[PDB]
Amino acid sequence: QVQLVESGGGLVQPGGSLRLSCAASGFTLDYYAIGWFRQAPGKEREGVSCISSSDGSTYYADSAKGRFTISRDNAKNTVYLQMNSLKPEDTAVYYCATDRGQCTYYSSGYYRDLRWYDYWGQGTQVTVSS
Amino acid sequence: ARPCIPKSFGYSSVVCVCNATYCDSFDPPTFPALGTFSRYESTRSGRRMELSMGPIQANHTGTGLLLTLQPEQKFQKVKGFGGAMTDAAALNILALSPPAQNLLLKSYFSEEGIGYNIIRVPMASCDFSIRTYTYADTPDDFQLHNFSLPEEDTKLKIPLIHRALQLAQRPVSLLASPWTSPTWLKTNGAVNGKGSLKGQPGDIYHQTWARYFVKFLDAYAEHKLQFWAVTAENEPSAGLLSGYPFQCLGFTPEHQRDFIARDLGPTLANSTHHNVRLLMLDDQRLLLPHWAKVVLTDPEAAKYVHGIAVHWYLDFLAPAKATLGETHRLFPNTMLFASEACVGSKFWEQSVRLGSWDRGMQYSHSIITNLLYHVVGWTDWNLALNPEGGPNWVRNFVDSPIIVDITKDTFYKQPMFYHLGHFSKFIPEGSQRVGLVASQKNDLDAVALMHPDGSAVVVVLNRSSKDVPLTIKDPAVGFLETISPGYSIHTYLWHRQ
Ligand SMILES: *[C@@H]1O[C@H](CO)[C@@H](O[C@@H]2O[C@H](CO)[C@@H](O)[C@H](O)[C@H]2NC(C)=O)[C@H](O)[C@H]1NC(C)=O
Ligand SMILES: *[C@@H]1O[C@H](CO)[C@@H](O)[C@H](O)[C@H]1NC(C)=O
Ligand SMILES: [Mg+2]
Ligand SMILES: [Mg+2]
Repeated sequence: QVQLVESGGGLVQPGGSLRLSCAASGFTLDYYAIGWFRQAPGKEREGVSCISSSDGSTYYADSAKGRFTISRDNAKNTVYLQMNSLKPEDTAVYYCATDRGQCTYYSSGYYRDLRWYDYWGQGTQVTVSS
Repeated sequence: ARPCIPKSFGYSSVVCVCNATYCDSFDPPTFPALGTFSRYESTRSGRRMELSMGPIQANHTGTGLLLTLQPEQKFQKVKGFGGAMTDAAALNILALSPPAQNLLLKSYFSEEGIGYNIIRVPMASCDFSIRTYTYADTPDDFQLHNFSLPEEDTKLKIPLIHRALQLAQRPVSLLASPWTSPTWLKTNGAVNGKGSLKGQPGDIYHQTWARYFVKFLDAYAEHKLQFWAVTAENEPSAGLLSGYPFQCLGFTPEHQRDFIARDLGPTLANSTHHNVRLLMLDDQRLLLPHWAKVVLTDPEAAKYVHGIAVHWYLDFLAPAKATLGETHRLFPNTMLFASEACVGSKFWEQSVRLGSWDRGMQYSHSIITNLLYHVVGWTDWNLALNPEGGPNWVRNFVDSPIIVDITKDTFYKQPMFYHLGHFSKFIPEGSQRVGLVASQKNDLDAVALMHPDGSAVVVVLNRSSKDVPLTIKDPAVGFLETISPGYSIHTYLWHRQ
């Protein structure tokens, strides 16, 4: 039973910070690479950040680079997304997903492929509003 | 599943014949129950990845060789296996009728075949091209406004890569490598010969050359293709050689170090392609560890370098501890990746040997050696060639695991194909090499890995003419009793839980 549960979402003001967590059960974090994604209303689902299980290397969307940090607590089997300097354009549902490869949305041959993410959480709403 | 149709051509083993309506293939992967193992067997006498199964035994009593799995001794994780989509490979594949094309692609990339998950893509022309070109041949265009992909990419290479991606069992990673820059960036003004970029790192020539990598990734992404990694230059030592016959661009290790630190690293990092990984060297392993020390001890280059790409060429039987082993020890967090391998020959010897078992054993011996010295992946050269070993505009013909005969709408799968498949089919990305110790000195080559799901895979190569009785011990399940026949390769799989 693979299960992923997002938490940490909520409402923040522009310029604020939030840390999302993706609690994994049914496998160990040295098995699956794990990716964070979002869907802003009116847009398709987009990658935010992914972390490889083979070597821990990290991947970022252009808009996440330098603002957001993905990390793992290996003792708690949890993947975190620290988001800083949030803006209203960051309002979205945020999802974590298991990868059949190593951060394939960024690294595999088909541009922005979502095909290899085989399990998805229900997501957590993040709202950035004054 | 369909079996091999064997054909002999005067060497010590057979090729398998495929055409528009027939190719040997596998049924979907099925794993047998705990307490049972699977065995895939290929032999010089003709067996081709033939499947049998057997019980794991609770005890073992003889003497004779024992190989003990050490699942707690963990080494490197595997990136993958694959080959190169050269102009020559693309032309040979597209020379087949469409049904034969798809059987070839399935042989390499699908679960009906051997599950390749790497494709190397030359940036513009190399020796396995029939036309000399780069992507920016309009001179003195330093902002690369006239950069563009020709039909070699947009009609041949890119559609074939997309067809492979759609057939693939596993996620495929693309790796790109340039051979030459535009000639107006070069000291000698030609694609070949001894020559490097003009000037020095940081200047207009080096900045434009780094920008060319970005334009290349830009252009492939417009065609919906994205890259896991690029190398800093194919075989940079070649362009240091007087009279070098085909496309090259020379870098000393110091030149590559400074090009990475001043131009390539920052240019890629400042672009939308900042996630693409950079591999240094892309050359033969006797340049190690020296090349790695020069580049990676400079912090301003090392912070951009993800790994080290190594070539195998005319060195399949040479040692690896002082090169690959020592480089791993010095830089244990910098992955080593074999990005190109092919069988060359002496000038008076034949380029293609249809059915050569020796060339198969060279591939599998090289792969095992690489894996035993921490290398995370292994990439073949041309995916397909014609029976001459071409086409190749300087006649630098070589062998390939698949040989296409356009006049018969037929392709031949060499022993090389199956020797590589004994690894690529059964070692998915993320598999971890684990320890395997022998009870006595022996002539076998062997490697053990654990799948991400926890199951075991062991490859056993016997390059001798003598059968070797053999037992594999796994403390979790028991003893695997088997024989390794002379001139054979076996892959063993079993569930551990
Ligand atoms: C493609 O290869 C297959 C396999 O060798 C050929 O099919 C065989 O043809 C011979 C001669 O008619 C028969 O004796 C076999 O029974 C066939 N095998 C099968 C599985 O059908 C086929 O003829 C080849 N196609 C062409 C155009 O040469
Ligand atoms: C590239 O660097 C410039 C100058 O440092 C900076 O202004 C720009 O935002 C950077 N762009 C990217 C995509 O990193
Ligand atoms: Mg050797
Ligand atoms: Mg070469």
